[PDB]
Amino acid sequence: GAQVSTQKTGAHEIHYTNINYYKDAASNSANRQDFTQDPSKFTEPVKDVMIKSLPAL
Amino acid sequence: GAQVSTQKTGAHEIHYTNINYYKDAASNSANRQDFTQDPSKFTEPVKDVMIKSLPAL
Amino acid sequence: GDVEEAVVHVADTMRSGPSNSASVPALTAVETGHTSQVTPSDTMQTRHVKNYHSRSESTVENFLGRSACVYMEEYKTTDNDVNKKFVAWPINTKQMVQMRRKLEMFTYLRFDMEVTFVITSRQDPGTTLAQDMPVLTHQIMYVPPGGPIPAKVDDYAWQTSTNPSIFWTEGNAPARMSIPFISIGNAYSNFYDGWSNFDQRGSYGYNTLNNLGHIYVRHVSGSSPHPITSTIRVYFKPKHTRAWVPRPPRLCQYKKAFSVDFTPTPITDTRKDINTVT
Amino acid sequence: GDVEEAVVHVADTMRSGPSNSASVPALTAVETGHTSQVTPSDTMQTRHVKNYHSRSESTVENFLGRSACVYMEEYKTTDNDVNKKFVAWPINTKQMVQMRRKLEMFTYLRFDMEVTFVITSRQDPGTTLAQDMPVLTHQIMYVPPGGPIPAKVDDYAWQTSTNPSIFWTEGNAPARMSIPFISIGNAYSNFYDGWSNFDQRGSYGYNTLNNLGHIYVRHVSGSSPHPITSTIRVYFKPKHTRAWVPRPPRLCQYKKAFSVDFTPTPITDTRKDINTVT
Amino acid sequence: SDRVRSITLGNSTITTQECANVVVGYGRWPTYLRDDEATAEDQPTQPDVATCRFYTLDSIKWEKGSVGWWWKFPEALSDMGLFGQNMQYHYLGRAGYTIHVQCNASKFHQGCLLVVCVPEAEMGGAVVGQAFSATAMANGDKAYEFTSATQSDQTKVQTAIHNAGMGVGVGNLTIYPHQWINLRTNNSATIVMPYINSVPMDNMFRHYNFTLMVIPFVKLDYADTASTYVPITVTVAPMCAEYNGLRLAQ
Amino acid sequence: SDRVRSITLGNSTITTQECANVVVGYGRWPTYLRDDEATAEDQPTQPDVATCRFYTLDSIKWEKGSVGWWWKFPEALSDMGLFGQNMQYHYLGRAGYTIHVQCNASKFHQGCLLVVCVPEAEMGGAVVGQAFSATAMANGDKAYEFTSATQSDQTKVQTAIHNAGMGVGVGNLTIYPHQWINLRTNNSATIVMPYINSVPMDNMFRHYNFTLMVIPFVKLDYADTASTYVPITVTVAPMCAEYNGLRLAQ
Amino acid sequence: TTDQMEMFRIPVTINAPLQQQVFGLRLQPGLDSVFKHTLLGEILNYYAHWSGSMKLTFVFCGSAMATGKFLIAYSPPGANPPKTRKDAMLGTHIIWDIGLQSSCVLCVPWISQTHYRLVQQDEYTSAGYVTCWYQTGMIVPPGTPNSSSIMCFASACNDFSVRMLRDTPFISQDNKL
Ligand SMILES: CN1CCN(Cc2ccc(NCc3ccccc3F)cc2)CC1
Ligand SMILES: CN1CCN(Cc2ccc(NCc3ccccc3F)cc2)CC1
Repeated sequence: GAQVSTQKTGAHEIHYTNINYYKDAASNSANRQDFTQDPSKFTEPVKDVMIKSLPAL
Repeated sequence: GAQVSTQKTGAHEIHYTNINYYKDAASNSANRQDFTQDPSKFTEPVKDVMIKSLPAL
Repeated sequence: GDVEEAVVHVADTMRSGPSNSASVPALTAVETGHTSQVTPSDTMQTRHVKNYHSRSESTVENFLGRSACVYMEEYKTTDNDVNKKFVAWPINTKQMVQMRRKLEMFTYLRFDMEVTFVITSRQDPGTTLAQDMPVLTHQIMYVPPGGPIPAKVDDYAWQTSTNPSIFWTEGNAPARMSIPFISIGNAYSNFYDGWSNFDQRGSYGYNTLNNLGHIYVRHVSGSSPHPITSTIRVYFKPKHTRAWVPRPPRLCQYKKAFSVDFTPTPITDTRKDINTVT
Repeated sequence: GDVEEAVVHVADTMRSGPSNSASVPALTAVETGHTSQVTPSDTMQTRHVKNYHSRSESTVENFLGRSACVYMEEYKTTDNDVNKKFVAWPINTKQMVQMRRKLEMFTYLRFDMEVTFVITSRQDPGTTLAQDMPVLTHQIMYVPPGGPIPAKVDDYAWQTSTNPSIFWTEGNAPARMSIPFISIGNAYSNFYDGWSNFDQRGSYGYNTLNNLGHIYVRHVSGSSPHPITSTIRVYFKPKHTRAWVPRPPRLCQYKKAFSVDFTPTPITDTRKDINTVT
Repeated sequence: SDRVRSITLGNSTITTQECANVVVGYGRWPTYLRDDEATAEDQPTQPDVATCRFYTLDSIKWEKGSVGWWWKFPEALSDMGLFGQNMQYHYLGRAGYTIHVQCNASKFHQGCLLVVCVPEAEMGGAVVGQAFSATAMANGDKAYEFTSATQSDQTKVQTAIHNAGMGVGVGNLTIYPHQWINLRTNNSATIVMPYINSVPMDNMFRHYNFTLMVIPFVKLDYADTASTYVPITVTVAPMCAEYNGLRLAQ
Repeated sequence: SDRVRSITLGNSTITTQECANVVVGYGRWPTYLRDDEATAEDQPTQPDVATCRFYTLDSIKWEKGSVGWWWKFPEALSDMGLFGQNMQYHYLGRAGYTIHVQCNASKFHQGCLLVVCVPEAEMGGAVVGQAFSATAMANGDKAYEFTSATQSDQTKVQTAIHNAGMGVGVGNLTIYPHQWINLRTNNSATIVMPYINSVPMDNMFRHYNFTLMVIPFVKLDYADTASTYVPITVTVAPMCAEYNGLRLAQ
Repeated sequence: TTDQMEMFRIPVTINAPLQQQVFGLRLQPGLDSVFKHTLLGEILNYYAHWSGSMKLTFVFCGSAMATGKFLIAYSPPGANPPKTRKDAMLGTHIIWDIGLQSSCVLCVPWISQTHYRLVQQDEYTSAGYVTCWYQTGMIVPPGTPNSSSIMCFASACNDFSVRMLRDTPFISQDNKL
């Protein structure tokens, strides 16, 4: 029951193993490998979609 | 001889490995993952089954 | 072969609408000794609700699966009184109130045990304290019933050949061990309504079935120029627990370590009147 | 079975040439509350550039994933005042300014916690310091709300049977533990614009929702001939974090541990004039 | 044209011939509580139409010396139609809101207003270490005035405009859902605020879900005209409102 | 047993262990207004649960000399919970009702009561050619007393019990939906009254849809007991209620 | 209460004011003196959080010839507890008729803003009140006692739960036994 995943490196120029020892999910290590994001929530809160090229109004 | 089982988490939003090192079962860790229960023993100790909808007597 | 692999939420509410019929779930009869199984859906209109709550933390395994102190005692490395340089405790779970009450909610128990020992030392006050002493070492010995009992710190009995023992040095982690189910019967009994002699005489109560043995502790060979006092605390942690025949929790304060004696106590506190709600 | 296997760079610039058309990306209207999405490619000729920069270090998980001190206190092994030989701290994250400001950038939080304890000791100054004392031991006890509270160092409450506790000996690594999400609500709330009583009276602010309990610490049995002072530092490290509803960072200095009270502050610093650039 | 908007709730309608786009909270539209997220067991009550309608919350006067105003909800609608009655008779409540602010002036007037909804707008007292009653921050639909100078009276909130009474920079309030009323090209701002709280439902008499704030960032100015002030009106319409736990009236 | 009945409306429940069958109006169960029969155009409001629940309308005392009582609806519930508020704020209303009357006594008491709902129960003044106000016939939930002798006061209705204040024989009231409470074998009477009127909806403050009447046909009697009177309680629950035409509160 | 056993009996009388309150209490199963030492309160005191509905069962222990009706109502949290029957009847309630079936069950629904409540309840996490009132009054024939008693039973429904184990405050000691 071992997980193998890639580690942070560089663009031009790499595996580590992890095993859980405790029965409580709160004991796991931080899951700091997620990088998903979406700023449209705060930057485009309007109802009607506005095209950048077209005039605002 | 490794056991893999799920760990406690949450409803909407997870494996750990265990191995025994000693020859005596008393040395194992607590088996606190069982959640079976039946209260009818203490709440319905009557001989004749009573339907909740029907009158008691 | 290299690996072999191996949750029950509370009941959900269900939509209930207006009703008008001869069925009367609300009415029952407690004389039968039967607790009604009605639910809020049976007396009022309710919406559909999904419950993800679980009763995991209420299991007996988890309820009793916490280490608790059961005995503490002090012994000195050097002193005039021989009896004051070592400890001799008959094993019993009735010494400390909290765990006693926790255990006394069930009539019969069957569990494995995990024992942990915490030892600390301190220099006794005096007119002259300047001294240098290496680290101390302690010995814990378990004597099943009927075995030889040491009478002094340097007795021959301390050379255990069959009696299990632990040697521990200060500064390291607390000592620990496991103990299986060691009762002659099929389960431990917290209560025993009976006598010792067949003629209904002699000892009465749970004192009759307590034959678990003794525990002894001493400083291995430390003997300082000045007195040093040490204290040991014993912690019990049931494992793999099973229980039978629940009992009502105790209401009156404990007064004896080997008896149920008590003093009458009021049922509960009082208020101004039956209507006061503030 | 024996093994089961389980990155988003910033947007790249794109070649842009001369343009002459009716489209006007530069012109917009901020009245809509919409932030313009223009890029340098839309106002000037640009070359093709591949960006390998990543925003990994700006994630909330990493931003809050650093242990920070939240409380420090001192207690003595021996003294005349009983209250001065142990600590009793109501848990709250508003005591230290830096982590308080870090947390206060979000309205609601939901995370697991990792707690680490750092303990150090020192001998108090005096006219006579010559003494020999073995290593000390410390006990940390956590009391959920409503539980019994010890009133002295040697109180009966220190025999925890259900309250979790840690025993630690000096010279070893700092103690550590994990704590799950233990809020009655669906998420922690840094702010609460409301009252306690339904008549809009009583306590006001985030003080109303602080019911996390207490923490107690003491020397297990150490009692030196001369006073010894110890200090404990508590560090919190959120894990598995989620946040909602960002807020503007605080501008004014903090003044109360359980209130938002402040003093008016200038928006920013000043300069000679609107044209000064040196 | 995109400068014409019409909104119809219940038996009331709002028409604007000069407006910008409509801002929708955090991109989330108001909606009813789902079955798998609720906690109360009894059936809720959804008095749609009776409660989901526009309610003009009084009107203020914009002078050359105005500094700003704020209102707190849902307390502002505590005594407005059947909404107030249902609020009084029920233990729990839950509803989104649609806020429309009107402010019109000629093409010779100049000024800019910031309209923003601040959720969990906790405020500090004028004197540090001194409590205030629930009358210096909310007394029904009446608007409260911000102050240019530092507040001195210990019985009211710190009204220093530059700190927004929350000890933060006034210029950073843009983070919250907001819109600007620029007299050059706008006469109204519309914001659709969904229900935001750490619990599925909450008592609506004990907790202020959010605070509305209108701050003139460019002071009003005009010359040689008979119009001495520009009235400003606010209108609010609860949406997808549902109550729970009926009891005696507060 | 058929002598046990249970009724559940909203968040209230009624249980009777000693009762007769349930009478359903004219065989018609209450229901909502259909699309092809309505006349108003705007959307109605159906505050189900909030308004569809039992409401104990006070309690009277049955003596050896009692003659009878009457209540008028929906005026009797004019100030009872959210029902009263919604009645006040809406122009039109429409709802059926479930009436439950409770009266219990030992197996040594004797007496008989007639419970009847009289639709369009128009009443004549005590003095022919003399008007009365709307206070001698309805003043909220309070019960009005019938009189054995002929009424003489010109300011109130003719209370002659034998004529039922409608100039008709009291014994012929059986025609209307009704039930009997005989202390020998009954303790409660239940009547489900549907909405009966010449129009789909009507103002509920101007028109008395129907009148409830409780008349002792066999006077109460007992001997050698410490119980001096038999209290009588009435409980009413609107059903399938829907309002229309919201306006300022009356 | 000079007699401790008297605490378990709720008095009732034949001739009572038309409307009269029988009893009233706060719904704090783990803190109120009424529920503190019951079989349910004792379990709760070992925990910090609780949730779910509750059952209150009432049994009439009068004569066989006696009869009456009672109104039992549960009022969710509010600024003021009910003072009269008209106030009480607005909340959740059940009309109880005394007959061959001697027991009636009032199911207290779980109405709360939070998934859980504190055992050491405060103003923030109040739970409401429970009260009982005369519906019709108690009537008795000749040759019977003029007074009666009622008893109440408390228990948890099938959706009840507890969490965060803690040490109970009811038991304490000063010296080793
Ligand atoms: C009255 N209760 C009955 C149950 N009994 C459980 C029990 C059984 C054995 C032990 N052994 C502790 C021990 C460990 C290591 C060396 C010597 C020892 F005695 C503890 C508890 C407790 C008493
Ligand atoms: C105001 N903030 C809200 C969030 N809360 C997070 C939190 C929750 C629990 C703990 N527990 C610390 C702990 C560990 C071990 C024993 C006892 C304890 F209290 C810490 C932080 C912080 C406050």
